[PDB]
Amino acid sequence: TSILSIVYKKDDLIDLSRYGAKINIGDRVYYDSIDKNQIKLINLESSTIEVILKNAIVYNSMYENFSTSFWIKIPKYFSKINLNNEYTIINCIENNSGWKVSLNYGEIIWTLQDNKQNIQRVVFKYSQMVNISDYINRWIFVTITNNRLTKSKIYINGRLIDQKPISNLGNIHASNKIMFKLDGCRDPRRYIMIKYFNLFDKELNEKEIKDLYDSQSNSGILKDFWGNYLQYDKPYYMLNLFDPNKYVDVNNIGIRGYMYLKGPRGSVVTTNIYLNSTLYEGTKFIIKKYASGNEDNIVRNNDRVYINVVVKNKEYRLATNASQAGVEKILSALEIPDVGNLSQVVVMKSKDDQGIRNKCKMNLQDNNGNDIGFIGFHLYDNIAKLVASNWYNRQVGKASRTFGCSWEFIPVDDGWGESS
Amino acid sequence: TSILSIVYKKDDLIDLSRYGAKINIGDRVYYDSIDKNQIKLINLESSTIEVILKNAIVYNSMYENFSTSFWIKIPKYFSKINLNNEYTIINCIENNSGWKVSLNYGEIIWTLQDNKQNIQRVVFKYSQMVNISDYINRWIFVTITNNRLTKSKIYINGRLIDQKPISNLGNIHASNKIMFKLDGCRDPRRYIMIKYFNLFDKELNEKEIKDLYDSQSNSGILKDFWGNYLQYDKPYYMLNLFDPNKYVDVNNIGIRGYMYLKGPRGSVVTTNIYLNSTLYEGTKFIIKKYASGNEDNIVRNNDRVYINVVVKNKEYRLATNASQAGVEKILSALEIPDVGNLSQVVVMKSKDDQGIRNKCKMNLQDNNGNDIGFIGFHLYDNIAKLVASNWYNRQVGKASRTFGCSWEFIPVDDGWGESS
Amino acid sequence: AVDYASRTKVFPGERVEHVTFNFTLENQIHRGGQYFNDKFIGLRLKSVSFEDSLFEECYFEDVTSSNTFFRNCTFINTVFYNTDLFEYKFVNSRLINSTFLHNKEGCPLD
Amino acid sequence: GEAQRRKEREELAQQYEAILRECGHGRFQWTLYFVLGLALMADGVEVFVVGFVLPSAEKDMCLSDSNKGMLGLIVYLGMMVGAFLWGGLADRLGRRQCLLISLSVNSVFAFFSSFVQGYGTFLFCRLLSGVGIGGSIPIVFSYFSEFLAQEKRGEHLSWLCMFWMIGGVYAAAMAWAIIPHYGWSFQMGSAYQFHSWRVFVLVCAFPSVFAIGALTTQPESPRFFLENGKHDEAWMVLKQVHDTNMRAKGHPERVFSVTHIKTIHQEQRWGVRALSLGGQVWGNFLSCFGPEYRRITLMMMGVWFTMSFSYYGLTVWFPDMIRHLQAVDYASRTKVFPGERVEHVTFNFTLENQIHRGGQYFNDKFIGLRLKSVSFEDSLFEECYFEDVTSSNTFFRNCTFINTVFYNTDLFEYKFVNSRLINSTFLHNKEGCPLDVTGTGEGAYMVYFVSFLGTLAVLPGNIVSALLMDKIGRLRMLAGSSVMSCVSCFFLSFGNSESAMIALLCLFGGVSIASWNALDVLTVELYPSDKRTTAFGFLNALCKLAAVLGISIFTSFVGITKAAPILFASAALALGSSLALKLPETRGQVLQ
Ligand SMILES: *[C@@H]1O[C@H](CO[C@@H]2O[C@@H](C)[C@@H](O)[C@@H](O)[C@@H]2O)[C@@H](O[C@@H]2O[C@H](CO)[C@@H](O)[C@H](O)[C@H]2NC(C)=O)[C@H](O)[C@H]1NC(C)=O
Ligand SMILES: *[C@@H]1O[C@H](CO[C@@H]2O[C@@H](C)[C@@H](O)[C@@H](O)[C@@H]2O)[C@@H](O[C@@H]2O[C@H](CO)[C@@H](O)[C@H](O)[C@H]2NC(C)=O)[C@H](O)[C@H]1NC(C)=O
Ligand SMILES: *[C@@H]1O[C@H](CO)[C@@H](O)[C@H](O)[C@H]1NC(C)=O
Ligand SMILES: *[C@@H]1O[C@H](CO)[C@@H](O)[C@H](O)[C@H]1NC(C)=O
Ligand SMILES: *[C@@H]1O[C@H](CO)[C@@H](O)[C@H](O)[C@H]1NC(C)=O
Ligand SMILES: *[C@@H]1O[C@H](CO)[C@@H](O)[C@H](O)[C@H]1NC(C)=O
Ligand SMILES: CC[C@@H](C(N)=O)N1CCCC1=O
Repeated sequence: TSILSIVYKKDDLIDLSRYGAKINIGDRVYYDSIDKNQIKLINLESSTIEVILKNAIVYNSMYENFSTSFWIKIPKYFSKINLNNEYTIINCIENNSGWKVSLNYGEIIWTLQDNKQNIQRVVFKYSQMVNISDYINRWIFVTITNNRLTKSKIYINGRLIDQKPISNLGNIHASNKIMFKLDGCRDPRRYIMIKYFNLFDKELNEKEIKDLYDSQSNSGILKDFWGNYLQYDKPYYMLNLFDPNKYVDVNNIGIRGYMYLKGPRGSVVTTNIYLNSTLYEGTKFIIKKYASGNEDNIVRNNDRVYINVVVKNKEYRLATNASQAGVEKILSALEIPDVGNLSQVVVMKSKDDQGIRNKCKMNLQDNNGNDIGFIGFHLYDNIAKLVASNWYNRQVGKASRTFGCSWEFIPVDDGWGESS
Repeated sequence: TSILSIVYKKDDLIDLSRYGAKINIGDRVYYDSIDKNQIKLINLESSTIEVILKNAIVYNSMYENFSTSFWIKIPKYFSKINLNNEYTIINCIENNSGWKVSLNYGEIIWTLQDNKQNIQRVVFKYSQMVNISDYINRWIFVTITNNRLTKSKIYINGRLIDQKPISNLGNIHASNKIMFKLDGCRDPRRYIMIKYFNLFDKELNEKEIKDLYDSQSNSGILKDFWGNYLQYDKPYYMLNLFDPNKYVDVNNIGIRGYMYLKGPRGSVVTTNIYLNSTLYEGTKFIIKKYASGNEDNIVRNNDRVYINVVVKNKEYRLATNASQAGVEKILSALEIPDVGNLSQVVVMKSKDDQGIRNKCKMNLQDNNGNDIGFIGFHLYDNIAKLVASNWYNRQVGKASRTFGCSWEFIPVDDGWGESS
Repeated sequence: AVDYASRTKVFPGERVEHVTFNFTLENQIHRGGQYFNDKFIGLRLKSVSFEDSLFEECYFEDVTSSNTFFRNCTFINTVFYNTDLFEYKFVNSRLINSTFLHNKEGCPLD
Repeated sequence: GEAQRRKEREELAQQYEAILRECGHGRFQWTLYFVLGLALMADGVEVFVVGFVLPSAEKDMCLSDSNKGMLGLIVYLGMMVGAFLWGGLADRLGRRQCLLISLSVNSVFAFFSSFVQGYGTFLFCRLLSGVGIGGSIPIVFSYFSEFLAQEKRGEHLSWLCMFWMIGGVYAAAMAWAIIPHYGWSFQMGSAYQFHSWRVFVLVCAFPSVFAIGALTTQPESPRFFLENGKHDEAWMVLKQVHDTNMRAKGHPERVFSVTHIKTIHQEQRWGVRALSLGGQVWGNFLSCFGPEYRRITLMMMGVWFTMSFSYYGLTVWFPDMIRHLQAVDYASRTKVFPGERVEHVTFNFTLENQIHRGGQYFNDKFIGLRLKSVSFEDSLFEECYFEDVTSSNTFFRNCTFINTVFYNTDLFEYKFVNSRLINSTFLHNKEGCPLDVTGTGEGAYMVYFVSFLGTLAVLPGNIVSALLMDKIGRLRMLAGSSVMSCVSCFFLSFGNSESAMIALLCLFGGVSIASWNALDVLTVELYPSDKRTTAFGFLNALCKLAAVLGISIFTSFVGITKAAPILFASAALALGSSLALKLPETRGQVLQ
């Protein structure tokens, strides 16, 4: 049912649909090493992707409803030169008629132009002053639907944000070729990332778009804060979703020392451009593969690994005493050889029992395969210590709201631009 | 016996000799307000003095001996640009033949050139590294004699400096016109002062040269450190000639406070250029007229004046208690209404009884016209206080070498360039 | 109070570059300064005001200030580590790419 | 003729030994021991004074290089002259007379040196004090030896070397207790100043006058009277010794049984007397190099020179290398500031151990700042203003000054190395020396402490030697202690920190003292009473000359390498031990 589906292949980009759209790329188009299927577009002229469809699938009707889906990653806007700088990322307008998606400061805009110059705009606005954002430098699943009789709707991660009637619009023409390029950007260091572009010749409903989001979310693969693939042997800062104003810290080395949530986080500010919180605070949590037989560095679901903690640029190991008081027992970082038989195995969990994707969680287990439980935090004498217990699993069995069993991995990224 | 004598008159320069040489003066040639007879020449093209003699007095012989004399004042050389920059100040050559006076860094040069281009040079060299100099920025009486049979000699302030044989030289031609301008100086801020230019058709002996020096010295008028006229209502720093490394200072105000000689003086240094001593150290002496009926500000010989002393920008008065122990009694600076009947009248002496010019001295006298004596300095328990005693007068009567009764008056000068 | 204002010193046009600092200042106004790549570690500022100044790639550490303000000041790529320079001490100022880390505890107002 | 003289000398020696045995050991010997110990404590004190006062005397007297070294080395030249002079004179004038004269010279010139303000005058006074104290050790040993019987001579003589270390600890203690009080500025005359080191000099001069006061109450050596044909008073001195000993014992009733003593038969005016004195003094000196004593004298020369060279070289080497280690550690901690622009800023600050390279200062004013070991390099000062600036070990190298003013500063022209000043003014310059002088604070304290340790290191070995001097023998103990001294010299490689060198210095000092004691005893017993003091004084002068040579050589080698000092010291000590092993044995004999 898809007309265009740009999917990576052996050092090229092909179309999954049975239409054979011509695809040509520039010499300055970059690709991620681990996740090649995502494409980086930089502010230049040669950084261009042209895709030519067939004349039998060119949008030239008036009652024809259509939709499309993609994943987009927009870095943070750093200076005032990005204000009021509406620039186009994807253009399908010829002779002043077509559909076009474009980006402004904290804005993603879908524009429809008919043969009668009429403009209809659907706008998704995300703030840049928030402490922790779900959109700034993070992958966003953006789709639009366009029903020529009722409305045009924007979906971000499968949820309604905005809708605008398009009944007044007449006949809308479309270009034979589709453009992937930053057009009209005055910022010379501005780039975006895009992947999984799909086009459909009808208005999609909530159920189909949610199914698409789940299918392309790669629920069986771990994800970090930015939405990329989780990897071994890479330092990650820690974030607790239910306590996002504190970071993991250590006090003493060994069992006698405890890892706790220290606060508050700092801020990064540029005087009416952004007032975000610092994500590069705390101690780094490296992941070391233990029993995963996969050759690649990507971390998958149900993997059994070990966790190292970087303290004064020295790698220690996660461990806890299995036999002590209570189930809410204290975790610690100790020297790598001196663990002995202390519990170190952690199972990575991304998707639940029913298969619904959720944020990454770590399950501490012993050598005997007995579940210590999900790693969380609990308050001892006003101090939030890292505790692994089966209480979170008890709430999961009871379908209750767990408190403290979700984590986010923040690696250093160039789209955030915070000094370390 | 004089062929040319450039002297000042009513807003012009004339010749005292009966030859009427034509004089042309440029538009940038200046004059001193008090001593207009001294002429300032700066480093420009319009700052020029032309003197055209008669054809009956142009030097064109070979057996003819001749002399020249003038007073010159050369400011300090401040930087390395002035090094190795021999520049002509007085030019009388034509077709590469004649006599020329020039100045180099710490050098006054007299050059003779015949029709065969044979060059003879007589040089007076003064150092710029001395603590106190008699030549830097001070008026110098230069005389040059040229006897074609034996030698050519230079005289600085009436004493011989150098003599170079000129018997090998042949016929010397001279220009009909004589130059006065700085020719060939790379320094744009370099000037000279000149006064009392005279030319003689014979070689002058020592007796005539000393007579000329004494006549042109104006022995009946007091002179300051730079050689100019001494004036009332002008602040002067004070220097003892016998003890030149200490400056006049005061400790307390009133009779209980004594003026003394504090030391040592500092230094003013430009590396490899000059290492002089500071002249703007100490307490300034202002002179106020009491009985002098002269309308002009110029201090003359035998004048009876009062001496204010500038401490912390406040003018006190010289006085001493006539009735106390010993002859060598301490002088002091006191509030101007407090003086009462203390000995405050002072008589300014420049020349001695016979009329021989010597340095400035002060004779403290009472209201009854009794000579307290010459103001000098004497040491009490290693502190040199100013004492007015008749011991100096006793040595003068005995023709003995007086110690410390001669002073020098140093006002701020632009050719010295020392920061205050 | 009025006498305190009378004894206030004023320092115009002050350039400092690549210098490390500890100092205690009281009752001064520094106007039109220009600081580049300076490290300010452990400084006490009482009634000190910086006006029309420019800090670029500077570094502040262990800064404590009472009645100190940065009015008409511009900060570029600067880092405030372990300081109590809260947001009410920057009056009509412009911070660019500036980071606040490990802020000291204090009341929201003066 | 020679046979008759030898027989007479042997008979005199045997009868003198018999008389001494009859008199016995007792209170008189210990009283003389304490008096001569005061005399030797004066010598022990004298060697530390200039070394302790140099850090203050350099500032108080404007001492440059080649003046600190000569001041440090002048005491040894003084003792080299004095030992020979007084040793030659004592065999013709008496031991006690020449000891009194030498100690009086030492006391007078040490008192004078405490009030001298100049450097040449201080050099002269200290050289004359060294001349006075040079003749202490030879005369003291050759004078105490003539009151001891052959039964216990090595131990009773070796107990006399305790006082040298006692004087060392006294000097160290008073240096600790006097010098650090820099505040004391007693003023007697405006042009002169008296600091604490002059008080230290006076207190160090005190033990010499104490020694003179003690020595005034003792009798002359009877042997000197007997050799010079003077009979009656030698008999009275022996009678006094016997009477004092027996009264102390508790038997004040027995009678001196000696009645007649064998005596050596004797066979413009001021000029004649001086010529004659030079005559037979030269005669004694040459007869020291006679057919009967020519091998022994050469062995003495070799042993004395070698041990003196090694000991004094290492003793002056250890503190120098401690200072070098401290200096290298100081230079390790130096801060460097490359590139620094400061404009229109007023300043007061204190800077220590810093290097500011390539700065640019325009229209700054530097009011009242202190600079310890601060170097400004490749800097540019323009229209600056310095006021109330004090600087120790501060230099301006490759700097450029334009239109700057130096008001009330001590920035003298030697602090501007390869610098260029343009239109710059110096006004009201502070009083100071024309060159650089170093100030020492608590660093002196440790110095004193280190010195104390060295003297304490001497304490054990002395006792051991003093307990075994007669039991094992002179030659064996001399060679044995020289061997451990050479081994300690080899072990110098295993030390590169201050604590390690303190330990090494203590070990070497504790090891060599037995060798020195044995050498003193052997020198005493190897000569007859008529050239004992002459030979001992000549050998002590040789020791002082070797001390000068070793001090110069070993101080020239500090901070270069640690193989030259080890090699030199070990070679010299091995040569000395080899030469000492081929000496005659004098453990049991009559003093002759
Ligand atoms: C603000 O910073 C961003 C990010 O740069 C990081 O953060 C800075 C505070 C500083 O620590 C930098 O060293 C960090 O790399 C700047 O945007 C980037 O600037 C660099 C230049 O160093 C350039 O190479 C990148 O391409 C830029 N990236 C983007 C997405 O623009 C930004 O320029 C800074 N703003 C100002 C006004 O300086
Ligand atoms: C060195 O100084 C002289 C004298 O200037 C004075 O001394 C200086 C130290 C500084 O305090 C000045 O402000 C003083 O006026 C300079 O020579 C004069 O320079 C001035 C310019 O300021 C000029 O107007 C005069 O004509 C100059 N006079 C002469 C006789 O040349 C000199 O330039 C200074 N040297 C350098 C390298 O700057
Ligand atoms: C200056 O600041 C540093 C760093 O905070 C500190 O160690 C030092 O003690 C301070 N100096 C003074 C005099 O307070
Ligand atoms: C200070 O403020 C004025 C206006 O209030 C502005 O023109 C000026 O640029 C500011 N100073 C600086 C250094 O920007
Ligand atoms: C700094 O220098 C000034 C002027 O010399 C002086 O008054 C002040 O006491 C100094 N401050 C310190 C802390 O030394
Ligand atoms: C330092 O000296 C070198 C030569 O010794 C010279 O080239 C350099 O210019 C000097 N430094 C400065 C800042 O001028
Ligand atoms: C009085 C002892 C003296 C000596 N003559 O042996 N000593 C011992 C160490 C250095 C020195 O001169």
